Amino acid sequence: PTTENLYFQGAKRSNVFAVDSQIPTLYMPQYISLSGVMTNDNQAIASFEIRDQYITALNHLVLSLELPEVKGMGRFGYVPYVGYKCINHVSISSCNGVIWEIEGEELYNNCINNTIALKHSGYSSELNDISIGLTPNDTIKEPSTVYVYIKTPFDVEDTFSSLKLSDSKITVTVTFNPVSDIVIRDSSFDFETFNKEFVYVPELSFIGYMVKNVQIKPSFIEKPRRVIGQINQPTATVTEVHAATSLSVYTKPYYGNTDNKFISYPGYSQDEKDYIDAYVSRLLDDLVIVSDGPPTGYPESAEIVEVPEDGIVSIQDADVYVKIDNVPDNMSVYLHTNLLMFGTRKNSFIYNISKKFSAITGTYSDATKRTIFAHISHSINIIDTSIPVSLWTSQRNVYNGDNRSAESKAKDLFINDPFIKGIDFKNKTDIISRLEVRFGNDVLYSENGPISRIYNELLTKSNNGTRTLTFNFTPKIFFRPTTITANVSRGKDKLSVRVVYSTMGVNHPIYYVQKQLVVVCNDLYKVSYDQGVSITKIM
Amino acid sequence: MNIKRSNVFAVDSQIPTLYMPQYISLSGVMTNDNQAIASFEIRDQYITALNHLVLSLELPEVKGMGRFGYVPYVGYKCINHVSISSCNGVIWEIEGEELYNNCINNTIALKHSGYSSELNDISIGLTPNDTIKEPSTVYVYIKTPFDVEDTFSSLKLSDSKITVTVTFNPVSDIVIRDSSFDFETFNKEFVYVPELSFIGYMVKNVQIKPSFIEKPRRVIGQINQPTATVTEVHAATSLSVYTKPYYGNTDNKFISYPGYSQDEKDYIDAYVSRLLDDLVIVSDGPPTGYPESAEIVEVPEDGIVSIQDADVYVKIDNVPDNMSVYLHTNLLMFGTRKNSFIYNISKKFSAITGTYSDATKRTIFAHISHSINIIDTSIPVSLWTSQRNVYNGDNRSAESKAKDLFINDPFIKGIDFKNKTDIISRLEVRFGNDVLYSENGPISRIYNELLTKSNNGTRTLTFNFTPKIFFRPTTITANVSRGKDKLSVRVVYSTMGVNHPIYYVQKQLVVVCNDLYKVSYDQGVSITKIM
Amino acid sequence: SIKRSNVFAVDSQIPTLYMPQYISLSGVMTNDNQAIASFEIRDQYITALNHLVLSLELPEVKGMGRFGYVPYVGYKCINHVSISSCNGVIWEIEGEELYNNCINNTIALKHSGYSSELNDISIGLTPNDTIKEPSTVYVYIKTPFDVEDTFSSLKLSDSKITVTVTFNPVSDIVIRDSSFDFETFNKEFVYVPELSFIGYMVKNVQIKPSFIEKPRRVIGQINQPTATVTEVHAATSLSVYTKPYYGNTDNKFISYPGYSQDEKDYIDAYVSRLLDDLVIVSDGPPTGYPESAEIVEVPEDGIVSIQDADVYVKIDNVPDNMSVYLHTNLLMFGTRKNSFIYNISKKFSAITGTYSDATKRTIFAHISHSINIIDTSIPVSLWTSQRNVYNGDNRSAESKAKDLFINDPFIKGIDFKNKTDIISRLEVRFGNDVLYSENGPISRIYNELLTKSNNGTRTLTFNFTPKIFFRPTTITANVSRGKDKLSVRVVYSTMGVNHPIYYVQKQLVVVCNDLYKVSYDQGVSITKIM
Ligand SMILES: CO[C@H]1/C=C/O[C@@]2(C)Oc3c(C)c(O)c4c(O)c(cc(O)c4c3[C@H]2O)NC(=O)/C(C)=C\C=C\[C@H](C)[C@H](O)[C@@H](C)[C@@H](O)[C@@H](C)[C@H](OC(C)=O)[C@@H]1C
Repeated sequence: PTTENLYFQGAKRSNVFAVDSQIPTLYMPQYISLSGVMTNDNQAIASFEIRDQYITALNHLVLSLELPEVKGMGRFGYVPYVGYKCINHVSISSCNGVIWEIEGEELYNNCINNTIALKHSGYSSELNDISIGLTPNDTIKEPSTVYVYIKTPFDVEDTFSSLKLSDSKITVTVTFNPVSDIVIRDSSFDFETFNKEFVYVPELSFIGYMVKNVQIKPSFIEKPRRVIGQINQPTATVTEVHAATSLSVYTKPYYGNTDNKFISYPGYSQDEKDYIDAYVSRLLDDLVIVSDGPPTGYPESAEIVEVPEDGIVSIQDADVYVKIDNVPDNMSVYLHTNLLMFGTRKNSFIYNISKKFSAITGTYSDATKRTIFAHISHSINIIDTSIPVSLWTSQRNVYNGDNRSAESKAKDLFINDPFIKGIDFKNKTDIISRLEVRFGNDVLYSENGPISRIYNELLTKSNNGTRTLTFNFTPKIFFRPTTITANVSRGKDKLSVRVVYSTMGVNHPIYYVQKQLVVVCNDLYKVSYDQGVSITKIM
Repeated sequence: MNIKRSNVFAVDSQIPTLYMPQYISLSGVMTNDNQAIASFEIRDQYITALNHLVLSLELPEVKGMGRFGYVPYVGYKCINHVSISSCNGVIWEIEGEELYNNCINNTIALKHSGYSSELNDISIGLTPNDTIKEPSTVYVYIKTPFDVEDTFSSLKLSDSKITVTVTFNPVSDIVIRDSSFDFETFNKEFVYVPELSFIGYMVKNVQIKPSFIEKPRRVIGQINQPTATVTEVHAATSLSVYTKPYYGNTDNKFISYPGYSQDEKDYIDAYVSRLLDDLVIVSDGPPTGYPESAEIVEVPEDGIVSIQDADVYVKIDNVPDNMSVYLHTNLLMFGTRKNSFIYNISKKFSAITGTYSDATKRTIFAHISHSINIIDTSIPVSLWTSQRNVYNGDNRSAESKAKDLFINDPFIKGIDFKNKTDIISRLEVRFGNDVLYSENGPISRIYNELLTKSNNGTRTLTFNFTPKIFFRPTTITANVSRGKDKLSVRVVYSTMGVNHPIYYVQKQLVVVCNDLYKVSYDQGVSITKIM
Repeated sequence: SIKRSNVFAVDSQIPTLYMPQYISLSGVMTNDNQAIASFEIRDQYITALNHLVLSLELPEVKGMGRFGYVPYVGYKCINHVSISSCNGVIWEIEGEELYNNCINNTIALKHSGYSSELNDISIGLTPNDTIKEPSTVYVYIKTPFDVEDTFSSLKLSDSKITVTVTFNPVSDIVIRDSSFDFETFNKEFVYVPELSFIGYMVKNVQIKPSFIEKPRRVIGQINQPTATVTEVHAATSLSVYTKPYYGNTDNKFISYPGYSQDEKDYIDAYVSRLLDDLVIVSDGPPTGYPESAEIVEVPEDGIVSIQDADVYVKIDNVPDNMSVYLHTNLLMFGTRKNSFIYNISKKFSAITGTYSDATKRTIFAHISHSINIIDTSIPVSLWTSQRNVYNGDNRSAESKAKDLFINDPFIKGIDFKNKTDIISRLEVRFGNDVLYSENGPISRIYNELLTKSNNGTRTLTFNFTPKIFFRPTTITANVSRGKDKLSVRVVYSTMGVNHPIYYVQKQLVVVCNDLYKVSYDQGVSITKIM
């Protein structure tokens, strides 16, 4: 009935129950906020000068942005993580030059695993859903403040890693992307006026440290260097590589051959399913039509077929089951059999979006004169939602391409997000089949599968990683970083990247998305404090 | 395959202090303002050190009629105060809200405390013998400074009796219920059944050293007063400032509650759903059962009903020929003066679509286009029918009013259930007469959230960026001669107009200060304030 | 005046000179005819290694029938992993323990195969139709060498390291209906593995002795509430959990949610599978159901009474020539004719919907029910078992044909989510002495908090000392006093004989982590030439 209740029935040394509480350097932290100086030398540049006899060291840079009230007519929304997308380049410099600098996309890539930093930058239904303005005085977006955590190497080990000011003046320079990049809008929205009236209103905050009798020592800093290859060039080279801690490789789409218009956008909801659902919903109004006689308002190239008694409409080998309840006696159910279609020859394989549907059910509403769709069985993927509208009507297409109504075409959105990777909005599709990295003429690393991305994701505990070669497994700040080292005499002083892209059919519109290869190299530098703060490249 | 150096591929495996851990569970002693207090005495010649306190709570079976559910994270909400003391006095103590604030970034601890559809959805009892809630056990992780560096930070018992005292909040605070639920009986029959668990360490030849502890001190400002002061500040590691609503001027009743689903959208959807039954009515002639002050207008053929400048589009399918569609144009209305601004909830709707069901004699709503916000869902029912209001205010059916819920959660912040609305426009902190810190925007909250990796932080000034346990914490230090020995906080509140019911939600300013103490083990365990 | 430690600067220590490399190797396949992959690691430049990742090429699946992979397919493929040298095994693990060790690692679980593409149950309509496209999954083989990166890495002291992976039969990793030609799939399926690791080329490595925790598993007898781990001398931890045993069944279940794995998803998938047979809109009494079925016409008030249980059924747009019917005994179980009856139809209180004239189907709107996770976890075999006095399964032949074979090897408890805690009391003895006892799972709570996991097990941790840098703290044996074994005794929760889940057989699982010393033997040896 009862049981024995006894404790620990299984029982030069280092003390694990006590430690000597070390007295630290005497200091005082302070959250300091500064207004900048705006310049259009006509790209927007904000400059922040930090010069104080009491600020001995600093870290944890946060940039505030006052987003204005948006008024007028049309559809408008901000890209997710708007604050990060605003950033083109961040530079930290002293009297001796640049101490540390980064491209906007690399800063974003460095913070992509930090949920809190991403939320602060602007990720909400209020900002990211596509809002509509009905009158010229209607408020589309209310004023808002976003916060961008400018992650720097000075944050790694808090005070130990902090940037020390050796009686030197520090300047933080932020270069901004055009407002076109951070905004999703329809043609109805007056962007011309918005672009003229929009001003970047920034404020820089940092944690400053007032230190008594600071004992400065030399340190090491990893400075990222980005190299972008030519359009559709599967190579890129990083020259003068002497001491690198890591190398990252990824693809970016190039939409210069398009008007940057897309059929749909999910808004705040960013899952793969949300992108697909938003796209399906945009097509359904033109796909299944309840009309009195053949539907009007569609191009002559459109092939709208009346749905038979059994509900099955055949588009070649593809069968589409369409069944709508409460259809008026004077009306019939019609299926648009070629809503979007692409073909390079008149008798080639045809990519038809209408063939990607297998079952469509719903109920017609007499009160609203609309079909309310219940269940949709389809094979629409993330690539479909990522096809620019221009690619459906490119010269390579022998067909009209876009057989949608003028109403649907007017609802198309301009998406100019500067940090898109791969060939889709989610970077789901891996389009690199093979990766080869050369240090000089010698093959340093090669792979036929994304094992370097698997390791990057595993080691960094992230789900949005890249093909990365890490040379440094040594703890940061407390140790001098381990690096791949050059041999100038043998010609091993450069990193050459070569990729082999995955293949596709010529009759798929996404085949024509132009790609650029991006190579990121982290070079090791020495931080010295002789005559103010200065950095020296390790060679 | 394709200079003095520190070894990074090998280490000398140090032999640690000889010890044995044990998970120890203890029943307490219950005491009763008649507030429930549980006392747990820890003393054993073999328990040398302890940490990782976990309090278990046996939630009973809930039977009877009416609507009932538990607040999310029920276990944390149960806690009013936790005290850890020896023969020499309090070693460490915390207010229930501060413990919860300290664990808010720990998903596992929050889940263990009681966060499930079984506990947090509002269940209904149909008969006096019907089970509303099944019995359940919740676990509250009592985070203490002794957990930071595991064995290194652990509380050492120097042959002294350690007492863990847990003060409980009244059961009213942890429960969400309607008027039909017999709370009077539940409150009389409810007993807190706690059990304290901890990781005990039997240590052979322990070498105790002096240490430091940060003890939180809380100051609550006078109701609606935008100032609070913390006296005798000599060595503080941090200072936190936040606002709480005070519902003493109300019956603590709210129209809706989302249950287990806790997103901002879930709160809004639950509210919209509760209003829709009285908002759009399919009736044979003018609808009955509504107050005289109700302005229920028949929807015209174009579907548009105008409430001043606001147009509401109403379209219901399958409406019987003998019936018509009606719109309640003043479901909830507020104004301090007649022929002036009106806060009308019916005006917060732009489009309502649905289909009438002949089988259930109800409208099944399809799509709703509205501007209902989190503040609307956070308005107590009492503020709609208050004396300040020139209107009747609550023009809902008796059926809807009967579905209202009592919400007494003790850890609500700001003026809404999600703490979404920032009501602090300016914060000023003074150390003596000198301005230590001032801000407009909540940059101190942004830093708190970044540095503590939490999405629900507070306006916090951190003075200590030194690693804990291994170093003596960095503090803001007093100057008694210069009068710099107190922290004075002044806030400037942003306001929603006087014709907004939420203006009448009273505010409490909360100031939390972490004072540094020395921990010595000379004749028992004792703490000394650093001065 | 006071001596202060510098918190604004540090002396950047120069580390051991090394170079890392991601190395991938193909194995050697062997064939109880269980698949075994062997990977030999021997190099003059590879000094140390860690972070083992196994790749698996999943083939294209063609044909007819319903087919899907279990969530985290890659981990479920693994029966056993062994890392050995010329001196024997260095470290080894059972597949379930590897999975249990990685269950708190979201990234590793995602890489192993967790997607709608893999885990939703796909349907093949023609013998040439593609059910699943080819895919590659990655299994992170977590080892003690990963804890402190380079410091913890496996040092291969001029020896040949062999990584041996034993695979589970493909039946375990696949969910399929009767229509799916499993016989052919099983014959044609081949495990195609590749091992990757992070290798380190180290200049002048200074190897030191270390410690390793090796997991050991003991599975108790079917339905026995006891298990014993013998020869326990230095253990760092002990875990206790339960596994169901489905040997007495055909491993068939009514429903499966696919990729969506929440408790609600399992319940919703089950409710959806039953609704077509539960509420029927028919012209006269419904046909195609067994004679034992009691399908009652729904009255004007909408209330149908099944003993004390009232079911409210209201369907809109029902044709005038048709009526609404309720299957009052869809699934029923009882051991004695006049005793308790477990009836799934009684677990419903309200069903609303609208009949579709276009598709000749009822589209259900709102369902008020008390269906739980246990209901979704009942094998179909128990409803039609010999113990049952009733027919049991009164569903249509259409519904019965949609049943799925689920053979996942890592199921714990008595339900798919391991939600039901069937252990009322736990007692652990070290020899004759009670080492630990608990009623509620406070040891699971501590495991979940300390390891930051939401799917922990009742675990007793003896080591709170930092790993690698310190020799682990252990529970130590006393052979003379008989304290050299860990005996686990549980008190199982009591369930009703008229409840089908009562007949799900249970096995008690006990995991022990034994401490081992890792040494590097160097010496001169002579051999006579022969
Ligand atoms: C489990 O790891 C332990 C290994 C012990 O083994 C030993 C034998 O090997 C190391 C290794 C490989 C290191 O590089 C250490 C290092 O960086 C130190 C301090 C140590 O003690 C280190 C130790 C040894 O003691 N640095 C410093 O002197 C400076 C300039 C700053 C320190 C700041 C704070 C105090 C820490 O950051 C602290 C929050 C915590 O991280 C450590 C104290 C940690 O202890 C614990 C319990 O976590 C160590 C690293």
